[PDB]
Amino acid sequence: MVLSEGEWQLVLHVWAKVEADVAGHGQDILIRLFKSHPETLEKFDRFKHLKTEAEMKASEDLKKVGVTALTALGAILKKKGHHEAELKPLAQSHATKHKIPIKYLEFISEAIIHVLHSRHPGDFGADAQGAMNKALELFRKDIAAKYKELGYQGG
Ligand code: HEM
Repeated sequence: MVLSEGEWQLVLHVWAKVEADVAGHGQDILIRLFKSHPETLEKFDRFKHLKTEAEMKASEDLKKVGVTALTALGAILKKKGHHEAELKPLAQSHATKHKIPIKYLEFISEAIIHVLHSRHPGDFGADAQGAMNKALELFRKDIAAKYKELGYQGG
């Protein structure tokens, strides 16, 4: 839904590339996020002592956190927009417990795009980038509506 079937096929095609190495993609996405938008690191109490990129890559804790996030995102993307049941628990924890503004979901979306183009340019051209941008936009729009439903504007 929302996206065309062709757009969803592009999203799931590049996501299959991510699934060949979820841990490595998650590490690189979090490292890119923290370098581009350093304020986001303040949400991760157990990563504050990780001062260098090599320390971040060596942290099993960071790797596990990245796999958990990418696993949840992949499950959502595979619903092709039919993801209300998957977004409700994610909104609850990120609005009320971790306190993640929607802007930080934009920041991580940028990092996802960057890493996927860096690793898979032959499978992530302009049409695929646009499709993934629309899929992440839909995810962010719908989770922002769930934030509000819970009483959080997410600004
Ligand atoms: C694609 C976007 C994201 C997805 C799919 C995602 C998914 C998840 C999942 C599944 C968990 C574990 C269960 C839970 O607590 O809900 C989690 C935990 C967490 N998330 Fe996210 N997340 C995303 C973005 C972010 C961003 C951008 C931040 C902060 C800048 C963030 C901060 C956290 C924190 C601090 C935890 C707890 C980590 C721990 O101590 O184990 N998340 N996330």
